[PDB]
Amino acid sequence: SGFRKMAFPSGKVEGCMVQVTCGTTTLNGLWLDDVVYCPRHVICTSEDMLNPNYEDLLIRKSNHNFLVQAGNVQLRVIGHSMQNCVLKLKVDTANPKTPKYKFVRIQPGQTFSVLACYNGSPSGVYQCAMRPNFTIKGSFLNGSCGNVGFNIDYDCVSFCYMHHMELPTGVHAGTDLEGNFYGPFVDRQTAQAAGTDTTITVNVLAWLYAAVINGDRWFLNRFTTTLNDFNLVAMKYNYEPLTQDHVDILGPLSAQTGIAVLDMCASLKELLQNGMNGRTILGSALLEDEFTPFDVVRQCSGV
Amino acid sequence: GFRKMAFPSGKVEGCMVQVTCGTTTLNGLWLDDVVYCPRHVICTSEDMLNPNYEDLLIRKSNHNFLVQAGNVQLRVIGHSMQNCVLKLKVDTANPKTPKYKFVRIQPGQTFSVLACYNGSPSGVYQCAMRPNFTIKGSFLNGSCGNVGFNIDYDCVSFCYMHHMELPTGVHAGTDLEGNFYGPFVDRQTAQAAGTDTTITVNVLAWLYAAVINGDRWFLNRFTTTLNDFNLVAMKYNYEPLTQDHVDILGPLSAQTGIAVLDMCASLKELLQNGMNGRTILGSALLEDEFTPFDVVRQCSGVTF
Ligand SMILES: *[C@@](O)(CO)[C@H](C[C@@H]1CCNC1=O)NC(=O)[C@H](CC(C)C)NC(=O)c1cc2c(OC)cccc2[nH]1
Ligand SMILES: *[C@@](O)(CO)[C@H](C[C@@H]1CCNC1=O)NC(=O)[C@H](CC(C)C)NC(=O)c1cc2c(OC)cccc2[nH]1
Repeated sequence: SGFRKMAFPSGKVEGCMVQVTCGTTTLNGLWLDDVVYCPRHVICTSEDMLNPNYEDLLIRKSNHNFLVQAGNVQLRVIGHSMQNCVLKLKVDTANPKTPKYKFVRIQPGQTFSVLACYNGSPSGVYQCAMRPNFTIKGSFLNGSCGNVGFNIDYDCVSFCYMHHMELPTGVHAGTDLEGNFYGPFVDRQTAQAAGTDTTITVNVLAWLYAAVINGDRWFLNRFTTTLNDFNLVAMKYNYEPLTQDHVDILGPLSAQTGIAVLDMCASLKELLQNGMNGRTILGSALLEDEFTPFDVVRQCSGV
Repeated sequence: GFRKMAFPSGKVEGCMVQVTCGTTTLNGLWLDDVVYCPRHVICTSEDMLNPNYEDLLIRKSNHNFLVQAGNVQLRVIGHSMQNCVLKLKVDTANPKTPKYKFVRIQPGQTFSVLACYNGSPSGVYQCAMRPNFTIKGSFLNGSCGNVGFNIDYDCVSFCYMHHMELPTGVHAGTDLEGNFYGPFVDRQTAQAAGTDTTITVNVLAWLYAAVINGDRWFLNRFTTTLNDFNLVAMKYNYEPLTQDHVDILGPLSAQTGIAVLDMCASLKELLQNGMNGRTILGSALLEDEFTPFDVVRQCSGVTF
């Protein structure tokens, strides 16, 4: 028993982190087989970054313009291309530690692990969720561009995030490994706002189930609600609507606890309307929405 | 961004193995040519109720122990018991052994746990050792022998190996020399921990982290002595500070220019008067599982 924000083990990704430098600009890259993936703004000077014409800047670069270091070894760049906001550097050497991998595009509300890494050296690992407004609430500092987010299924690493930006509000933005931003953001040195965020309702409900599984029931009540009537109140509070698919994904948690989903929904509605008084749930004073149903089932199955 | 962060787990993943005796299986830690694991692996379920470990071990030979890295067996060639830990000498030195140390941590100290089932790592998360010598972890059946660690430079400091889940759902275990943290024993019995307290040095670290981020409404105009602060803190079920606690706050004190005892006086007012409906770092709750090193780490990007 117990419930904790948990990341996937990071070793398979650690073996792929390298450092990429062009001019006086340095960030992290991801070394898979004989290709190194990194944010394309590594080719910019401070002056270029305000309004970079990336295709124009890239064609003026030569392979020798790129310094790639994998620990204490320099990797020789023998080719370069760019796919949207991701620069791809061909090197003459295959990474022997390349895991089985895929590139995927994650959906809002799904979680992933981030390997924090600076100058190509891994520093920490933590779990994030893709927000409905396509931002991430992460812990990226200077030099964190090129950090990647991932999930691991069996032995396959599914890369879903590359880090590019910190917004003025302190949340973060980035791309998939195809170089497409999540959300309406652009890799230029400007202050950018996100759309209004919303709360990931299916994840709050999963987390309430985890709290019940771990002996926390104070927020339950004897009431039920219809799905529509729940969604009416949820939307009033800037919660995402709960779909029937979401209801279905929560089935196993409902079965384990014997609490119907719409019964939990009635609990959540009362919590939104009354607050938590001074009380906590799983040690939190706020309703947590960055655990998916799968995240909860993985830590609570059997308990 | 300020959030809980585990260390990268790869150096430890390469050291996880499975240890089985009969049908009893758990996890072990493979460093050089020795595997470390909880000694109750030698017990049947019924043996675990009231074990005499010295007697149970005399009956065991090297050939009764199955150690597997993945599906690959590592032949056991020696065995000995050290407190609550079994040490199995194996015929292969782990080529992935990192630079490592065995350390015994203080309450309040944090560490990463590599969750691991059947010798296969499944996740990593950050834990704090509570003042009552429990940890609020996430441990299912088959998690015994999971380890807790910190990584400084390229050296892994192992501090915890998992044994037990208490009735209340918190967790208990040993250091890597087999000595339990707290007054627990490795027997199949319901055991209770002392009443827990709040980790004062970590609350202070978090207040420094708030100040570093420009959130400083709670800075008051008073100071205090260490002794007067400790006596008042205990009335709020906060841990007394030690001299080591004062010392490890030093860098955060210097970074902000706020003397440690002035921060103590500020915390004391927060305890006596509450938050008055205000938050710190976006929380009405005073957080106590970030150490001074965690705050310096996750504000400066220390890598390993
Ligand atoms: C990368 O490490 C740079 O290579 C860096 C990551 C952030 C720095 C601090 N925390 C981070 O997550 N990213 C940037 O510096 C990006 C670079 C762009 C994509 C070329 N820019 C920003 O993060 C950025 C610029 C501005 C800004 O300007 C003007 C105004 C306000 C916010 C802001 N963020
Ligand atoms: C190990 O995996 C066993 O090798 C296991 C880990 C726990 C099971 C579920 N979550 C865990 O953290 N540990 C145990 O089963 C230990 C075995 C001892 C050390 C021999 N025992 C307990 O965790 C334990 C026993 C009892 C108990 O008895 C009766 C009554 C109440 C609680 C309790 N916990």
